[PDB]
Amino acid sequence: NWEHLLSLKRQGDTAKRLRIEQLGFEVDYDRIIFSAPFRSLQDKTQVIPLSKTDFVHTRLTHSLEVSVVGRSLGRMVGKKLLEKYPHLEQVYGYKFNDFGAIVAAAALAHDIGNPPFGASGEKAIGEFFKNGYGKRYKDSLTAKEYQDLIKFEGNANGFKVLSQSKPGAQGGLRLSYATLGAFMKYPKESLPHKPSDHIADKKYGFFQSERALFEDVAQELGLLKRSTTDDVSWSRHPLAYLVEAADDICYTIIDFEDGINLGLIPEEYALEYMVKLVGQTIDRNKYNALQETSDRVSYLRALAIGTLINESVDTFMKYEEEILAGTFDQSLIDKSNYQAQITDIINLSIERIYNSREVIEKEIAGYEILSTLLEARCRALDNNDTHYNQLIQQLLAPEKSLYENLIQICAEVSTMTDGKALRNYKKIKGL
Amino acid sequence: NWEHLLSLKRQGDTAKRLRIEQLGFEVDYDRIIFSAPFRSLQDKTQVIPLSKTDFVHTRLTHSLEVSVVGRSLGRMVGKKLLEKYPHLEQVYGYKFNDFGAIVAAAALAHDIGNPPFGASGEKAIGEFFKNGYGKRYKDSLTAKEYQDLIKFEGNANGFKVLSQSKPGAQGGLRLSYATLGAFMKYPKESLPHKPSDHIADKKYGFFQSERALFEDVAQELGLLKRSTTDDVSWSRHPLAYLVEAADDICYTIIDFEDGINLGLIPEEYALEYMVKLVGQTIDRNKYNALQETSDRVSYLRALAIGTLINESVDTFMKYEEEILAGTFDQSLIDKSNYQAQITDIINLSIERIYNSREVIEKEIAGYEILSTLLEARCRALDNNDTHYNQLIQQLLAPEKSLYENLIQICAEVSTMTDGKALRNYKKIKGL
Ligand SMILES: Nc1nc2c(ncn2[C@H]2C[C@H](O)[C@@H](COP(=O)(O)OP(=O)(O)OP(=O)(O)O)O2)c(=O)[nH]1
Ligand SMILES: Nc1nc2c(ncn2[C@H]2C[C@H](O)[C@@H](COP(=O)(O)OP(=O)(O)OP(=O)(O)O)O2)c(=O)[nH]1
Ligand SMILES: [Mg+2]
Ligand SMILES: [Mg+2]
Ligand SMILES: [Mg+2]
Ligand SMILES: [Mg+2]
Ligand SMILES: [Mg+2]
Ligand SMILES: [Mg+2]
Repeated sequence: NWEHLLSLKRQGDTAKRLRIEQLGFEVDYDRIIFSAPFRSLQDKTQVIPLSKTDFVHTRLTHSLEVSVVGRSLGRMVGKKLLEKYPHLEQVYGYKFNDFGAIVAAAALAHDIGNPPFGASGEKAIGEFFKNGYGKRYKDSLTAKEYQDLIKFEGNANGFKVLSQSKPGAQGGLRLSYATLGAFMKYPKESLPHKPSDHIADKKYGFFQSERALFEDVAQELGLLKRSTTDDVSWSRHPLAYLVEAADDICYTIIDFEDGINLGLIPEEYALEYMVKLVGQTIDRNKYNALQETSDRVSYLRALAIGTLINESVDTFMKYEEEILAGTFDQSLIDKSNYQAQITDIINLSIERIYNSREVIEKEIAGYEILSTLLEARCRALDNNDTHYNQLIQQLLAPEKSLYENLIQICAEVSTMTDGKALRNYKKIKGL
Repeated sequence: NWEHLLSLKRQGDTAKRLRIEQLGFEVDYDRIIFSAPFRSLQDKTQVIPLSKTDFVHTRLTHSLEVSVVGRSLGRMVGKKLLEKYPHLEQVYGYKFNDFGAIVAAAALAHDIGNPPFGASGEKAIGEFFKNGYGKRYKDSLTAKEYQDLIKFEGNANGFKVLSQSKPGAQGGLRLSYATLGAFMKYPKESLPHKPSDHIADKKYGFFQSERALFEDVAQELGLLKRSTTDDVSWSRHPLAYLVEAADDICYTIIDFEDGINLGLIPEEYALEYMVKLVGQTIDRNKYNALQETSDRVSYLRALAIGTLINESVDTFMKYEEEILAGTFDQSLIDKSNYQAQITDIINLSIERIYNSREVIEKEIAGYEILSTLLEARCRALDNNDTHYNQLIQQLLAPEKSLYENLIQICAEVSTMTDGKALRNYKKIKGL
């Protein structure tokens, strides 16, 4: 039921907010814009670590583009939905801008829990507990708590950052429940690991300490259970599909364009792989009148994004009933007519950009930096009577369980930028 | 007349676009988001040069906050305007979201022409032509062209960046005429210098090479002339007042908060100067329950921004007829009840932040960097037969008049970030 999916509740509320008596979905955008975690995204790795103030993307600019594309997708889907179910507007009072606001707010914050150095950073944080110092804690934690530690993802960290309670400020940013539902793409815990081939089962979305919180949200939105066991799991919110589609479109096209502009990909491929996407709307005279690679690739990027957005809207509207029922098992991008072109673009990006020498060098350095910082924090946690551990506490982190302390350490390491992490690493070693 | 101020025309159009047959004001936001000049704002100075990846603001985050505040102001003012003039909605078909879109798009791009190192950078570029090498060109240029060169501001550079014609792409970003009108705050040329004490006469808004372009815009929007001479000048677009109010509110409050968080201002002042702004809505229990300086200053900042936004809307609605007629001479912030508090905050910021030792060091370095780069470009321009000048052209800038070439050099220097400028300066000197 769509009347329960578009909820306006906030954490710690007793009177039900109504749409007629209102806007809730724009304050979420404003609150995310003005927060420190969002501001820390300006110097976090998207693909190339330590961007050197070049023209390449960071996490912040990527999130902004995903937000624009998500607003467009949400507006179109909301128009079609309001056409399909008239009573959503004539009784409850929902307009087609609310869907755009929800998807834009969710897409702006979709990537906020990521640590420095990107995917390699998450792998390093996991390997620290798996085959490093943190291994010593394995006997002192529940299997669900250990699987949280050794398979750390930014998806759970983002939910925690968004919904963190502190003395005097309950609920953290206190976003609406619809935004939280559209933000979550893996509504399950860390065990069991990969129970099936469903798209919503690749990873997990919340930690144990936050688990209870999500239950509340999942009760309010009327999500559909899938547990059939002692481990909880729910079905996806329908707008989470749109969030994922926007994320995928943006990074797939922009990575290719950035690689072309950097000199790692020849310009010819730009027309070898993209023409079928842009052939139906390209103006040949305008394309031929341009005189630099940047203009041509920008033109192609704009046309491709438009085409993919339209196709995604059509695909979503086709399989709406299955998504509402919970039986859909793929993403909207896998039901597309240009899957071969996307696959070729991704494979070329993997061969040329992800495995380039400079990228590998930066990832190797990031492994060492993260391991050193985590080991210092953990050793200061174990013994708190020495002078050195007091100094470490004063520099890095100015009544809890062991699991809560370890989660706090992981969270505090992941709020740093690449530059701050490198500077702290050099300071620890006195260089 | 408001029907002519909200124009949807784009550069190179022959058929008049109508509001009923439509959205135009959102494509402007999307186009600015995806452009390279907007992306270069992530590493440009707001107050503290070479931010060192800290929590302090850059140009990009400042522009985002100004955009949010501008959207709020525009929505409120548009609601009241549509209440005052019913025919704006029942015949033409304008909704209260269009004003918000126009003000948000104008506020997002309000600061895009700024050079590296902020105000000191503009002063250095001017001093280069005034008392440096570029002085040699004084005899070869018209007085209006020389006053453009020696009083370079980012306001004219931003208009040029927004409306730059290139082979195969006429009109640059091709934004709507309403957005261009709301973006311009000084609709006049560089001579005469400060003819009066009007707020719209402190600086100039367009260069000579772009002058003709603005005339077209000023013809379409029905702006009111003020020349009475051979030098053209027009009255302000009414929404430019809202853009300026949002810019002022944001930087005035956030500079204070950032100085407090950095350790340059004691926390006590935070309540000595802000209470009258926040005393009517502050919750004392919530304020006392917080346990860190960051939370308290963030709470105070939010409350102050809300109060100032409401007061600005009231002030604008009071003096609407004078603004439409063109007789208003001050900003909306000078007709406020909290002018003494704002003045005290600004004076404290000047004493403590602008004149701190680190800031002065960075500005002094930026002077040398900009002078070196400009001199190299100009010398390569003068003689183009030497091997060294060919190398300089190949490194820095891979049929025009002298004035056009000098303007192009100034523009190409101002597109660089602080890091890129420093790296190029070191490369020129071989360090
Ligand atoms: N350097 C590097 N970048 C990678 C690698 N794998 C992926 N990336 C980049 C490509 C994209 O810019 C970005 C994708 O991350 P996102 O968090 O946006 O989504 P992703 O689909 O990877 O995962 P998620 O939805 O979070 O489970 O990461 C890799 O092995 N190395
Ligand atoms: N470091 C430093 N920063 C300054 C100085 N004067 C102003 N600022 C900073 C304070 C604000 O963050 C920012 C204001 O620049 P904006 O371009 O936003 O507007 P402003 O009113 O200065 O001028 P405009 O409207 O462009 O004529 O510049 C100065 O002397 N030194
Ligand atoms: Mg992600
Ligand atoms: Mg993904
Ligand atoms: Mg992403
Ligand atoms: Mg400015
Ligand atoms: Mg100003
Ligand atoms: Mg500004």
